Amino acid sequence: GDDRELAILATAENLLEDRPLADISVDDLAKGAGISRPTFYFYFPSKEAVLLTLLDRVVNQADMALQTLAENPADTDRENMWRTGINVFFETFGSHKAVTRAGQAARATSVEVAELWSTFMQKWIAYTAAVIDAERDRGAAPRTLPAHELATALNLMNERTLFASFAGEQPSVPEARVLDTLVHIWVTSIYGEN
Amino acid sequence: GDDRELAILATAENLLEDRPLADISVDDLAKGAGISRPTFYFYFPSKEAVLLTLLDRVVNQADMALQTLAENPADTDRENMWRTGINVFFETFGSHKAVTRAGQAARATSVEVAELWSTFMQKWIAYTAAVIDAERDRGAAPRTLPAHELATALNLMNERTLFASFAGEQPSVPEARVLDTLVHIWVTSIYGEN
Ligand SMILES: CCCCCCCCCCCCCCCCOC(=O)CCCCCCC
Ligand SMILES: CCCCCCCCCCCCCCCCOC(=O)CCCCCCC
Repeated sequence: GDDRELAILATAENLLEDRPLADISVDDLAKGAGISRPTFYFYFPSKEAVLLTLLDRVVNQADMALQTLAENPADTDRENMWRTGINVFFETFGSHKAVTRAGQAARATSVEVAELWSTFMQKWIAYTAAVIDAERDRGAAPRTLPAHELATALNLMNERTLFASFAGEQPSVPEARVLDTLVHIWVTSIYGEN
Repeated sequence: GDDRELAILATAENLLEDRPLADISVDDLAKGAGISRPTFYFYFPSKEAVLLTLLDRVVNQADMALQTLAENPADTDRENMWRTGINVFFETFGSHKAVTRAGQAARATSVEVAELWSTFMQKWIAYTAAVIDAERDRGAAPRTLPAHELATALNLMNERTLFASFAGEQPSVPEARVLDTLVHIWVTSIYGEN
């Protein structure tokens, strides 16, 4: 039943491009997937469950991509190392704006969404801290702020800043400038002595 | 009618300390202020309007405080200059956690709240950019990223990071460490050459 489940997912991601989940019905998702309404309930308990699955797929895709970089570094300087890591998130979520927006708006009423985001953020923060620590160990970065607290703030900045740019918020950094903006902040705060 | 209006405001801020606005009724606010329910509607059209006023008071208090610092600098180094500026927000909103939380949760359904926050953020971003520019003009800070884009990201980081700390989110920087964390990121990214 992958086809019909994927068809429900694709339909949902497509519609979420024009309106919020609240304005999307199970029938819409059903008609979109070419199945009946009761048959939808065979794959998902609710439309909120569909969005959750969508976010879970986007989140894991970014995580897997980062995992790929971890295993296969890249012959380049330290500035580029961080840029490639940040780019994983700019590109993954930037290629799924509708789901990112819907996912954010869902956090307020979905503990599933909240816990999913929280778990990976902790995961991405722990990795950033490990890289910073490794960087400090080799003598490249000065031992300034506690690595994990620095990593948390930088990660929270990206979460908020990338979202603002993807959503075209007021205020926000233009999407065409956001990667460079974040990379500079990460690089100066990680290697800066003061 | 200041007394009764202020009594409605105080009552609301007090209750918001234990539960969300949704779990607070106009009667609660009414009983809390020692007036009847219909008399409440004499000062505010709704409870959502009360929270808006509360946020507006907290936002302006921070703005006025920053304005005071602008007019009356402080004989100290550049690192301390930024710390005092950031402290205005850490202290003002940190002394009104309930209203800050409620205010954030209200943004999703209140354009009044959204526009209020947006207007001052733009204002605080413009000021940060002016200081950065002044700093660059005098030769203290290197001309790296466009000042306004750097200012936007730093401000968005504070908004997200301070909120996470005040709310005790997972993940978050402990409140007792957040000021230092942010000041370091601001200082290194503003004066850092690379
Ligand atoms: C070697 C280099 C390492 C680089 C690590 C980079 C890690 C940064 C991870 C944080 C950024 C995540 C991108 C988020 C974009 C918009 O996020 C939305 O918020 C998603 C919706 C989820 C709901 C939760 C809302 C608080
Ligand atoms: C000379 C030094 C200048 C320093 C300037 C510092 C400016 C930083 C201003 C941004 C931080 C604001 C603090 C926010 C704390 C939590 O915010 C909540 O979000 C409030 C609720 C409002 C709802 C909107 C949610 C996006």
